[PDB]
Amino acid sequence: EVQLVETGGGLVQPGGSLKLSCRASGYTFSSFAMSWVRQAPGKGLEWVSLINDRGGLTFYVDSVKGRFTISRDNSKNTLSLQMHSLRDGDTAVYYCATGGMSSALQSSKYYFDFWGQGALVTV
Amino acid sequence: NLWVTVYYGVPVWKDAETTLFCASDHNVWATHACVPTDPNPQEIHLENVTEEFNMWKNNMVEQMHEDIISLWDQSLKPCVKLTPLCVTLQCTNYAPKLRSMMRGEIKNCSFNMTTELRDKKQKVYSLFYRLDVVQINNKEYRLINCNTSAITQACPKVSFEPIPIHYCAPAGFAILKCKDKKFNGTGPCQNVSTVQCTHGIKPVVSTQLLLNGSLAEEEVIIRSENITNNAKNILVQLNTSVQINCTRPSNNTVKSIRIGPGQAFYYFGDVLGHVRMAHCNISKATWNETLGKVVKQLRKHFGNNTIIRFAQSSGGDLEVTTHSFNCGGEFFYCNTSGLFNSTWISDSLILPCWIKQIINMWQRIGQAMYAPPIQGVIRCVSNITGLILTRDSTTETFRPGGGDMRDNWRSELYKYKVVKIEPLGVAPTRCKRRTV
Amino acid sequence: IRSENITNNAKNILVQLNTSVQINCTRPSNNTVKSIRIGPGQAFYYFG
Amino acid sequence: NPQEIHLENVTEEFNMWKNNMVEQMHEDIISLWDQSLKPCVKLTPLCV
Amino acid sequence: DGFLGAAGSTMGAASMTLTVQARNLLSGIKQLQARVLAVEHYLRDQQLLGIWGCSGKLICCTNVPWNSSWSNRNLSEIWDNMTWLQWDKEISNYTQIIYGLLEESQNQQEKNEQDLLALD
Amino acid sequence: DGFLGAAGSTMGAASMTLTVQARNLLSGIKQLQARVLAVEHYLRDQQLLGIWGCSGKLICCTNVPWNSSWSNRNLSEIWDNMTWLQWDKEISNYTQIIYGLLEESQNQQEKNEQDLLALD
Amino acid sequence: DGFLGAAGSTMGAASMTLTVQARNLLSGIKQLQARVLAVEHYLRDQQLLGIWGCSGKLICCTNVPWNSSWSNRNLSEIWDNMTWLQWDKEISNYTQIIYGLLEESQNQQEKNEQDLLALD
Ligand SMILES: *[C@@H]1O[C@H](CO)[C@@H](O[C@@H]2O[C@H](CO)[C@@H](O[C@@H]3O[C@H](CO)[C@@H](O)[C@H](O[C@H]4O[C@H](CO)[C@@H](O)[C@H](O)[C@@H]4O)[C@@H]3O)[C@H](O)[C@H]2NC(C)=O)[C@H](O)[C@H]1NC(C)=O
Ligand SMILES: *[C@@H]1O[C@H](CO)[C@@H](O[C@@H]2O[C@H](CO)[C@@H](O)[C@H](O)[C@H]2NC(C)=O)[C@H](O)[C@H]1NC(C)=O
Ligand SMILES: *[C@@H]1O[C@H](CO)[C@@H](O)[C@H](O)[C@H]1NC(C)=O
Ligand SMILES: *[C@@H]1O[C@H](CO)[C@@H](O)[C@H](O)[C@H]1NC(C)=O
Ligand SMILES: *[C@@H]1O[C@H](CO)[C@@H](O)[C@H](O)[C@H]1NC(C)=O
Ligand SMILES: *[C@@H]1O[C@H](CO)[C@@H](O)[C@H](O)[C@H]1NC(C)=O
Ligand SMILES: *[C@@H]1O[C@H](CO)[C@@H](O)[C@H](O)[C@H]1NC(C)=O
Ligand SMILES: *[C@@H]1O[C@H](CO)[C@@H](O)[C@H](O)[C@H]1NC(C)=O
Ligand SMILES: *[C@@H]1O[C@H](CO)[C@@H](O)[C@H](O)[C@H]1NC(C)=O
Ligand SMILES: *[C@@H]1O[C@H](CO)[C@@H](O)[C@H](O)[C@H]1NC(C)=O
Ligand SMILES: *[C@@H]1O[C@H](CO)[C@@H](O)[C@H](O)[C@H]1NC(C)=O
Ligand SMILES: *[C@@H]1O[C@H](CO)[C@@H](O)[C@H](O)[C@H]1NC(C)=O
Ligand SMILES: *[C@@H]1O[C@H](CO)[C@@H](O)[C@H](O)[C@H]1NC(C)=O
Ligand SMILES: *[C@@H]1O[C@H](CO)[C@@H](O)[C@H](O)[C@H]1NC(C)=O
Ligand SMILES: *[C@@H]1O[C@H](CO)[C@@H](O)[C@H](O)[C@H]1NC(C)=O
Ligand SMILES: *[C@@H]1O[C@H](CO)[C@@H](O)[C@H](O)[C@H]1NC(C)=O
Ligand SMILES: *[C@@H]1O[C@H](CO)[C@@H](O)[C@H](O)[C@H]1NC(C)=O
Ligand SMILES: *[C@@H]1O[C@H](CO)[C@@H](O)[C@H](O)[C@H]1NC(C)=O
Ligand SMILES: *[C@@H]1O[C@H](CO)[C@@H](O)[C@H](O)[C@H]1NC(C)=O
Ligand SMILES: *[C@@H]1O[C@H](CO)[C@@H](O)[C@H](O)[C@H]1NC(C)=O
Ligand SMILES: *[C@@H]1O[C@H](CO)[C@@H](O)[C@H](O)[C@H]1NC(C)=O
Ligand SMILES: *[C@@H]1O[C@H](CO)[C@@H](O)[C@H](O)[C@H]1NC(C)=O
Ligand SMILES: *[C@@H]1O[C@H](CO)[C@@H](O)[C@H](O)[C@H]1NC(C)=O
Ligand SMILES: *[C@@H]1O[C@H](CO)[C@@H](O)[C@H](O)[C@H]1NC(C)=O
Ligand SMILES: *[C@@H]1O[C@H](CO)[C@@H](O)[C@H](O)[C@H]1NC(C)=O
Ligand SMILES: *[C@@H]1O[C@H](CO)[C@@H](O)[C@H](O)[C@H]1NC(C)=O
Ligand SMILES: *[C@@H]1O[C@H](CO)[C@@H](O)[C@H](O)[C@H]1NC(C)=O
Ligand SMILES: *[C@@H]1O[C@H](CO)[C@@H](O)[C@H](O)[C@H]1NC(C)=O
Ligand SMILES: *[C@@H]1O[C@H](CO)[C@@H](O)[C@H](O)[C@H]1NC(C)=O
Ligand SMILES: *[C@@H]1O[C@H](CO)[C@@H](O)[C@H](O)[C@H]1NC(C)=O
Repeated sequence: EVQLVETGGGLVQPGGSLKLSCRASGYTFSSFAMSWVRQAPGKGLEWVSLINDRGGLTFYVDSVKGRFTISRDNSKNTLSLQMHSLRDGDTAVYYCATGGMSSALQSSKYYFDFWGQGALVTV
Repeated sequence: NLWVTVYYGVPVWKDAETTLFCASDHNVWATHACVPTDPNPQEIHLENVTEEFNMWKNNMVEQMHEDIISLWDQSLKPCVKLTPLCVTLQCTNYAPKLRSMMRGEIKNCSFNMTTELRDKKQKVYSLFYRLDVVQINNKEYRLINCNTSAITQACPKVSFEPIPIHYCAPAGFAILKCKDKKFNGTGPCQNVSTVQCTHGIKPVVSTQLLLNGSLAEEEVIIRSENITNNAKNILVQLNTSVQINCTRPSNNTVKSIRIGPGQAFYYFGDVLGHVRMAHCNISKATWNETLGKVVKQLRKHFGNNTIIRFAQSSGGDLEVTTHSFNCGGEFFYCNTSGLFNSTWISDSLILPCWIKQIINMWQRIGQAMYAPPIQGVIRCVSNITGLILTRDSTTETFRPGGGDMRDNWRSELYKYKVVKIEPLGVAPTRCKRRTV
Repeated sequence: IRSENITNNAKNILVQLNTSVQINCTRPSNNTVKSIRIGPGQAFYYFG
Repeated sequence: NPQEIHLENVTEEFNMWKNNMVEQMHEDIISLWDQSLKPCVKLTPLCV
Repeated sequence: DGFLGAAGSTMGAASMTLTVQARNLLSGIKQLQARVLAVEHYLRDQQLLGIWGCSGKLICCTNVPWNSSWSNRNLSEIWDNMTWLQWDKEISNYTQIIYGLLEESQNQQEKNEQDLLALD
Repeated sequence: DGFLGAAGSTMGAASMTLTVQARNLLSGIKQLQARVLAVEHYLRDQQLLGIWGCSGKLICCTNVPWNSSWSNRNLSEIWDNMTWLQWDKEISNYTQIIYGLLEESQNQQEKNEQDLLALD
Repeated sequence: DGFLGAAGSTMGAASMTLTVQARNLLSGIKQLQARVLAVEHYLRDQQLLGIWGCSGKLICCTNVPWNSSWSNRNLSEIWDNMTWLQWDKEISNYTQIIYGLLEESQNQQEKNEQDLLALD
């Protein structure tokens, strides 16, 4: 019913850039906050970035604050993460997920409600 | 978990009674201190809103009533007070020969009146209608107003033709329009829309038959405060109009004299040609169909096995017994007995009319007005858009009734309600103010 | 006893009592009242 | 001691024939004249 | 939509039109009295927002907790399935209680801010 | 100088006298109507500043970018070589456009602040 | 207590009732003129608070130092042993001086804030 599919690039060299986009279906995209979470090949999960439902207010983990841009287009049902510099430590499977925030008039979340399949970004 | 959050600009309102503004596009109804209307007024449909209306408690009717009375008096105050006209008159019949129904209605009266100079007098001959002249006991007569109050002459330059008046809310208030087809005057409306101002309403003054009004959207609508209570009037809004044609087919001459410095009296002079009776022509077939529709709608409230009978109004003052209207500056009083004379069990009609010059409007005592005569032949063609009925057993009897002017204005204002905006409110929100 | 100026004889003295004194006035005549009209809408009332 | 503030480097366009102050002064004079002379004596019995 | 267009909309959607109604709040002796009273009403509402510590804001969060006795509906139920007219009727009896609490909250905040500022 | 003394001065210099004109904005039936209308005008301007998120400020910076089509003059040219009367004439045709943008900007800011406050 | 109940209380205690008097400040031609003048007075006070940079506050701290010539009483003496009526009489002659300084202070603050905001 609810689906999220990540599409993006493959192998990037240090100092370059790569845009990763998550396409959503099966739910009202504009009604939920979206976030990106990554998993290094040999580690667990870590949070990368969070964007609210409107898209005007964003938050990042400090390690990517000057490198990654998160944006969304609620008419295209598309979430995009544009990454710069892309250091060797950034190799990971990146996932888009629904949840992580709620816009004051909605019940609290503070959890990631729905996950996509993920895409592997290799530096 | 949740905190109180304050919102300002909330689309919430409450019933309210406030002062309204005019809007408009010398006429007696033309107010100088009345703002021009909006050439493109706004109407905002309110989706999923079911506002409850009650036309019998609508404060806009009293406001319109007061505005009409005040405007009338302001317009007719700076004219001529005919205090030296309340004198003894010597009168004979205008036409002894005439054997027509208009026999003895017009009298040829002689009186001294006054002149510009205090020290002089003149002899004035003028014609008066029987309805304005009461016998004292060539016979001596006095004007009917001499036993009630002094009479003020309307300025001949002032026209009485109705001008539509638009009512507009002051800032902070809004007017809700029902727009619900077949709305009977009370209860919820499902098609409510918000407007800044009402449409134009013509201040047409009439009784029993409502002229030049609005028509029902689909079928005749019968509205009453209480159908069971026989003391209430029934307002019937027609879905089709009935055309009514009144004529005053006498080429009446108008003469004038001065009565003091800066004051002059206008009076009815010679009648040229034959003396004829004023009257209205109403098509018989159209009236019969309209009345049948009214009967069907009444049956919906009284039963399918009842009898509905129309009858003439009971005795009383002419101003309330018969139909009354302003036609071309003349005040016509008719009869209607040929319109409400029928028992309903499951080519033209002619109504006689009399013209009266001594006018006592709005059911006030001691506010007599003298209407000047209008020169020539007067014809008016009007639309009958609604009726006033009262109810008197297998057979129900209905009579024109009427006479309370607020009933006519209510018949136009029933679709509007005035509400006050209360923009401030609170609600739970998951939002805490930053602490100190 | 209240006054703007006790010394100045041109000022009035207002004396507020602590107890009231009851005063009873009567007009013991069964006077008739008659009226006439004096003009349209005007009437004069007089002692009969 | 009314104030007057000179406006340097200001060139305002004037037109005395469209100055609404003349009509306002006119109406004020007419109204004052009538208010002042209204409560006096109407010589209606002099027109003899 | 325009003035009151959101009247039949849910509480959430109507919060995006707060400026429209606000603009339409301000927009012969009896008519002058009516204008004066409209001005006094407007100022009373502005003074009340001032006292609560909101001033020139259309959406103002506060430090007063929700009692839960005033209304026990879910947050999503109130914001997604009700109009403002229904809500105003639902909590009419508690309006003055809420207003009193808001005034007290701001008074404490002002004193705490003053004392915080007093620290060298 | 006093009231309107800076009217012929450059836009920059006149910004230091904003309080003087402000004080002079607020300072028989027709006269009463005139006073009532002056009050309504003043309140309309204050309400408009409130909606934009400025409230009690004489100089208020915003988040609306300059379009460059409204005026393409240099920043120093506008502030050093023009008076406010000339500027008001120069951009009269764009006044309502600017006002509309300012209102929208504040509405988004208010929602973002509310959502920022909602974070635990 | 209610309206003016604190009038005979010390300056410190009366600061906790500032909202009560504020609410009672706003609460045939001559009567209409009186209402209009009451509105103008209220707005003049609100405009003056706006100019000083206080806006919707009942207690507002500023950057104007106390001259010591205006009053040389101890801080505890003023707040614990005097009423507001006595204080108002004590510094009546310096009211306009203080107001002038407050206006100037806010003007400098506004310019500094604007220039601080201008930094990229
Ligand atoms: C219901 O509405 C109808 C209109 O749809 C209305 O009928 C109109 O009545 C007016 C007034 O009686 C008529 O206007 C007159 O028309 C004649 C034509 O010969 C003119 O001569 C009249 O002029 C006189 O008045 C002028 C001042 O306005 C003078 O300057 C002039 O010298 C004359 O003295 C006047 O224009 C109008 O023509 C009719 N309309 C039609 C289509 O017949 C009817 O009266 C309304 N009913 C009610 C109860 O109000
Ligand atoms: C209107 O006309 C009717 C007649 O069509 C008048 O009614 C009659 O009045 C006379 C008295 O003049 C009665 O004796 C009759 O019994 C009444 N009815 C009928 C059917 O003739 C009516 O009075 C007229 N209206 C006015 C105000 O005179
Ligand atoms: C008019 O006044 C004269 C005075 O001599 C009187 O004889 C005459 O009868 C009066 N006319 C009428 C109609 O009463
Ligand atoms: C005179 O007026 C009275 C009312 O005051 C009325 O009852 C009476 O009938 C009037 N006279 C005539 C002749 O109609
Ligand atoms: C409301 O009125 C409009 C006409 O203005 C009509 O098109 C619409 O169908 C009406 N709605 C209802 C529910 O009657
Ligand atoms: C009378 O009704 C007809 C339709 O039958 C309409 O065209 C005409 O304008 C109406 N007249 C008035 C004055 O309402
Ligand atoms: C008026 O109502 C009758 C009821 O039978 C209907 O036949 C007629 O078409 C209606 N007229 C209009 C204009 O709606
Ligand atoms: C009008 O309609 C309402 C519908 O609720 C009904 O209760 C009321 O009695 C009706 N009134 C008349 C006069 O038909
Ligand atoms: C309507 O009138 C009848 C008259 O008997 C009365 O009994 C009834 O209570 C009235 N209804 C209302 C709602 O006033
Ligand atoms: C009335 O008489 C005048 C006399 O000049 C004449 O011009 C006019 O046409 C007449 N009108 C009628 C309707 O006979
Ligand atoms: C009234 O009667 C007198 C009698 O001499 C006559 O001269 C006069 O013309 C009559 N009035 C009219 C309008 O004809
Ligand atoms: C009223 O006059 C019109 C012409 O203006 C005519 O067509 C209509 O039939 C007349 N009505 C009657 C009842 O004669
Ligand atoms: C016309 O009136 C007669 C009574 O005189 C009535 O029987 C008939 O049904 C009426 N026609 C219509 C169409 O109402
Ligand atoms: C009259 O009969 C019709 C059926 O033809 C019915 O719908 C209607 O309600 C009846 N009216 C009354 C008052 O019983
Ligand atoms: C009413 O109808 C009757 C017949 O039932 C008839 O004799 C009478 O003339 C009609 N008109 C009036 C006014 O009664
Ligand atoms: C009222 O009492 C005061 C007390 O200070 C006194 O000075 C004044 O003279 C008294 N006036 C009268 C009229 O007794
Ligand atoms: C009171 O009146 C006396 C009259 O001689 C005068 O001398 C005295 O100055 C007055 N006092 C005041 C306070 O006016
Ligand atoms: C005055 O006279 C009237 C005459 O009807 C009488 O009823 C009344 O009681 C008398 N009053 C006194 C006080 O004598
Ligand atoms: C009215 O309610 C329906 C409920 O299905 C909703 O879809 C629609 O958007 C609402 N319209 C408004 C509030 O304008
Ligand atoms: C809720 O309101 C009641 C009074 O109705 C009060 O006693 C209770 O303490 C309130 N709850 C909270 C959490 O303040
Ligand atoms: C409100 O939330 C509770 C869980 O705390 C849930 O059981 C209930 O069904 C919810 N009600 C609505 C109307 O969402
Ligand atoms: C408010 O109190 C009255 C007391 O009679 C009660 O009837 C009403 O339902 C109450 N309303 C709410 C929203 O609690
Ligand atoms: C007027 O313009 C001249 C230009 O040289 C300038 O020096 C002067 O200061 C200006 N004065 C004003 C704006 O008061
Ligand atoms: C400048 O204004 C035009 C419309 O005149 C608009 O199309 C353009 O996008 C604007 N520029 C910016 C940067 O918004
Ligand atoms: C505006 O700045 C440009 C450089 O971007 C310069 O070429 C031009 O001459 C300047 N104009 C003025 C009036 O300062
Ligand atoms: C505003 O538009 C009008 C359109 O006729 C134009 O003449 C005028 O110069 C324009 N003003 C500006 C400042 O663009
Ligand atoms: C009045 O003054 C006394 C001084 O001892 C103090 O104790 C009391 O609280 C004061 N009451 C007030 C200010 O209401
Ligand atoms: C105190 O006021 C005097 C003027 O009365 C002034 O000269 C002095 O500088 C002021 N003190 C301070 C610290 O500003
Ligand atoms: C004020 O403080 C000084 C010390 O700086 C002290 O000597 C003096 O007594 C104090 N006065 C009061 C009234 O507290
Ligand atoms: C204010 O100045 C006047 C000058 O006459 C003086 O009498 C008064 O005592 C002064 N007040 C204060 C509080 O300094």
